[PDB]
Amino acid sequence: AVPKRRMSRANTRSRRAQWKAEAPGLVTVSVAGQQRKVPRRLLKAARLGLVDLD
Amino acid sequence: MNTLDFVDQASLRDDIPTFSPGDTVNVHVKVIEGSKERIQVFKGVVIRRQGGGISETFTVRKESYGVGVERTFPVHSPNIDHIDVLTRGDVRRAKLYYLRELRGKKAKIKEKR
Amino acid sequence: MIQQESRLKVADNTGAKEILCIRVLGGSSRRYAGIGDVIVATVKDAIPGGNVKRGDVVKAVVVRTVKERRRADGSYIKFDENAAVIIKNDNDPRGTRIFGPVGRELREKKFMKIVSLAPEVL
Amino acid sequence: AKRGRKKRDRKHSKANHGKRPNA
Amino acid sequence: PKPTKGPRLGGSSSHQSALLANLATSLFEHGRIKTTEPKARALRPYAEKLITHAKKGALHNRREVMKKIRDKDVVHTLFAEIGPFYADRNGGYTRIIKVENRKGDNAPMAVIELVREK
Amino acid sequence: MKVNPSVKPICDKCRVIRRHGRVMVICSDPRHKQRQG
Amino acid sequence: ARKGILGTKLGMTQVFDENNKVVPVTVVKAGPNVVTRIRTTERDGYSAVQLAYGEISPRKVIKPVAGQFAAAGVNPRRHVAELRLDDEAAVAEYEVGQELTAEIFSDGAYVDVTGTSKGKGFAGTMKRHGFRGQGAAHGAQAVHRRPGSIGGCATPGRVFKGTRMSGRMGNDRVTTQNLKVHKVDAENGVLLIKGAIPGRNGGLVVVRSAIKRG
RNA sequence: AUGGUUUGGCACCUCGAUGUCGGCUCGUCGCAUCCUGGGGCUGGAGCAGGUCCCAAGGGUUGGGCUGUUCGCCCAUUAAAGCGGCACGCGAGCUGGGUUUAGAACGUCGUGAGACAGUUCGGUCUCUAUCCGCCGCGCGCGUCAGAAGCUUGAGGAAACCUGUCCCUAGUACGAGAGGACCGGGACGGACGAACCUCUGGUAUACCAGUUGUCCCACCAGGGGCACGGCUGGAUAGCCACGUUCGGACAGGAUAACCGCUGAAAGCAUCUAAGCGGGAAACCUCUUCCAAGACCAGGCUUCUCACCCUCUAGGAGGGAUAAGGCCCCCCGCAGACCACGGGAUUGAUAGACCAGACCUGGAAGCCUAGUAAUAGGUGCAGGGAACUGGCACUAACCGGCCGAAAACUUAC
RNA sequence: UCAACCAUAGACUCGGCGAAAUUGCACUACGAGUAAAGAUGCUCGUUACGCGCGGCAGGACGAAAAGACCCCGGGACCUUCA
Repeated sequence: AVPKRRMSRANTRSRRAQWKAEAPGLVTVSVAGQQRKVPRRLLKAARLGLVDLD
Repeated sequence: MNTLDFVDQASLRDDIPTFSPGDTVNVHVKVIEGSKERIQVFKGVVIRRQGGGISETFTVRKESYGVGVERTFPVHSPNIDHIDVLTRGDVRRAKLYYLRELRGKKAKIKEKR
Repeated sequence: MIQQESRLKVADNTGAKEILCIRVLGGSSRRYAGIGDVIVATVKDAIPGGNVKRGDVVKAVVVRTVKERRRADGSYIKFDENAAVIIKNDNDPRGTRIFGPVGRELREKKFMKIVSLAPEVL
Repeated sequence: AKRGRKKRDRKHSKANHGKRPNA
Repeated sequence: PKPTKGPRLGGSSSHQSALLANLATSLFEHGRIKTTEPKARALRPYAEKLITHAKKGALHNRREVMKKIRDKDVVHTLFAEIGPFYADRNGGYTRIIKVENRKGDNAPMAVIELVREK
Repeated sequence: MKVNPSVKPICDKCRVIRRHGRVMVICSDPRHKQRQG
Repeated sequence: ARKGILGTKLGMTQVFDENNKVVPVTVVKAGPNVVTRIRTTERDGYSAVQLAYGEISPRKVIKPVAGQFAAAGVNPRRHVAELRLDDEAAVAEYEVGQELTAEIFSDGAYVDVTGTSKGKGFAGTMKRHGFRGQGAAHGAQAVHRRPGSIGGCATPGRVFKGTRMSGRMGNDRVTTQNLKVHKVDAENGVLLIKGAIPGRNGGLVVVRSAIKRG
């Protein structure tokens, strides 16, 4: 099917706001002395050295 | 092990002889016909011994007056007076459903010697 | 488990060899006829010289089912053919002999004449 | 029918004075 | 093992079996491998059971392994210097380590490795 | 009972009444019983 | 009265009665329940008994719940639930700290078991509402399980509320009524209840006396 | 006179498109009730009816013919209701018919061609924006933040029924025949839950096996051929299966039966009053439910700090109780949510044992020319079920998250 | 009858690229009405916290194609003792 009418700006934006991104929660890690921020998911691998910290 | 074994062990019947599919048996089943308890002998080939514990069923087959018959009893049923094994069978399967399509000498289980 | 257009063998000597169910009696929109269940059928095949002829509408009682039927004792009973006996309105057979075994459920459904005539009642 | 009946009897009002469009 | 509940890894049960075989081969060959998180999660029981066969060192177990592995060098490695290494270990031969996701598909990635702590 | 808009006496014993907003006709002869409806 | 108890479903099995007739039962771990609060009309507006069931570590308890169980005067449990009663004469039997077991019931009693049905997920109208689907042949273009029509036409112009559509089935409170307890087993602390019980194994249930059949 | 379902009349919206009959699916409504229920009259003895009234709670079969609706028929049934909703429903399906192009018969027509005549054949498009509906979340609110248990306004669901027996071959009736009321059992259909049984399924289970290729070869195995095919198959899902349900009871009532009783010296079910009375209604049963804006109730927990504006009303930060995310998971699940667990741990996996499934591994030995068979050996293999075991992974952690007072009474 | 289960491709979720027909508007409810005689938009009421996700397709007389049927007007082609 097709849209009968042009959706108003209000409604369009009302749901377009829901298309967002949940930012990842970070935690501190002390690899190579420096305190970097990584995800808790990657904490272990960062302690090991399997996380490219650019 | 199971989680209801403590419930089932009560109703678990001893005196169940060790038998297996292919083994020919006589099941002495209690039969009630109007306030009259008697015993009928279902003589037949075990084709199946499904299940475990109290829930264990065995299926016995015979050919009565030109018609295949199968009775699926519970192993520990108290409607069974006892089970008299007669012959053990040499079978390469656990479930002899192929006997359902075999009448006669074709449906003759190899005795165990 | 017998329903409309299910063909059954005849376990009696009326002259019918096989019948075809029409109705399972017992209520409205009854589907399945087990053992002891009465049906209305028609004779599709019959022996040459017989009392009931091809195309005769009859009542019948089902005495063997392939589909295993439970029993109160937890046991089951399963045959290798679906077969029935032709009866009158008195639940007595129109024939005088019964071929092959029958289920014990007939005894409770009050087909005692068939139970007596049958060689083995299981 | 009910619809036409009601719409016609609407004219029997103090305002319409026994006349209405399409009665 | 506990089979894949959902759709299989490679769009087919066959390609799943092949994936698990090749990945176990690689894992025993190299010690650790980086793949997707689900492939590692599925491989871990597979590989641990092959290692169990390797600990139970006998011809039957070797053949029950070779019906999955097909790399004879890896089979020998399993039965020479992995199984014995884990004889003292009652399971837990592998660990999965979640790592950074890919770029082209944002696929979650994990390094599945053999433990070497004893 | 008869239920009709025209209820009326049928004999000299049939008496007419208004019971519960309904015109009833009563009699010894219950055949002559009627109600407006 | 309507005496009741909380328990856990363990699974189904068989037993055999005195007549050698088979009974499919469900084993319910009707366990040590403990009374934690009395609901009264002078306090709460209704008569009921709050029961608690399920061993739990005292560290996995939320501290409000700990305080509730403490002011009651018992140690915490996992699941808590109320049994509505009919009158203060019925609630006067339950004291706080009182312990309920399977022995409150008796063999041959009729019960109602309240549980939480198994989840069937987002279900179609066939599985959920017993809709006949449509044909699998004879021309059917991609409607083999689809509900078909959904309302009338312009005259309604809408879909009536309460129409039977696809969606989540299960995980709903289900009371199965008039189940005959085949047996009590106080040694194990369980009830053998003739027949099906709502929910998975390990699921919490409430076995109450049948509100119809005593 | 009703109704507006039939054939019609009008030609008022729609011809810059309102898709047509019938069926399928899904229903929903009315009652002018087919059954079930209640009742009055009867030329109602009884069984069974006829007619009328009340009653729409539920139920209202499957087939043959036909495109068919309708109808006839077959068997049944308690009954096989009548109608509306664009003759309900084609962005839900069909497309047999009607109603394109082909062709043919008959008839008409000089003919091209035509026929509410027949016949065979003949593209059913669309990613759902809005409302609506089914389900699920996010946010905020419910005057602090949180948590547990809840009330139930208000809604949803369900509501069917037969056969047999006793009452009693009694009442009734010349007999034939044959009860009401009231008890008991067994059932059909429908629905829910469940999976112990039975039965189906089983794409990482077991075995056998064909062809072919490979692992050097034998052996043993593997890849591919619909999981190659077969035979079986635990869990889970499920029905053909199991169990359960519809109630009992009360209130108020319809038709109706009445009591006491006038007006109207009588009579009158009514005008004051009082009762009885149905599957309808309200209660009862099950379920949802305080976004029930009167935003509820019973409890329990935290119930405590700083900073800046010029300290007015706020703003920012850090916190508690607690919760979220990440993590291990689930018979919970589209995502999310829910539930569980998270080293003070058995949540998952592995491992160990068991159960269960398969059904007797490999290797070796023995017999046999061999095919193969036997022993070792309920073997071996193995998933879901159970139990034990921290071996692995649940992390050295991050984000949210708590009080203007005032008035009056006591 | 009478449907159940398995896999796969989609659908669903995450990442990346990224259209479409359509579109007078818009913080687009329901009933009974009224009305160009079938109403989200009017009246009287009833109901409804705001925003999304997956789904269904009853309506928006939904989209598409200036209805092919009918008629009017005009063409074209065909027929014939016009």
